[PDB]
Amino acid sequence: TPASRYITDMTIEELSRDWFMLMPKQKVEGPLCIRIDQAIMDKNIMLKANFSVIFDRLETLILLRAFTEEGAIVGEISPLPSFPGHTIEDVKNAIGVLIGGLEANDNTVRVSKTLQRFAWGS
Repeated sequence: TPASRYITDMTIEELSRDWFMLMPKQKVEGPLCIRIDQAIMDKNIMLKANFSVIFDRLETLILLRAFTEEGAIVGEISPLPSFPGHTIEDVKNAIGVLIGGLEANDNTVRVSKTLQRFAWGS
């Protein structure tokens, strides 16, 4: 896919950084894996993603991560190697799950400008 149709909210370093969970929680929602640190509470969180776009919409997610204001990664949506292929509907469903999980822990959750434009929001 052309560079103009590849969205990169995250830097190479942000994509590849290991991250940590004091109290890990995992949910497989269709062909996507959702993970959260249940110990993270009372924070403002931003969802950021790297993904292709076509016809004005998200096409294929590479990776989405949840960042605190301090820039710590506290959550993730990742495609599963065992299920190649997902749709924007799968992605939206996963985003709903991650947002629900983080908000249950009294966090306030925002999504990036590009995620809002290409996937999240009616």
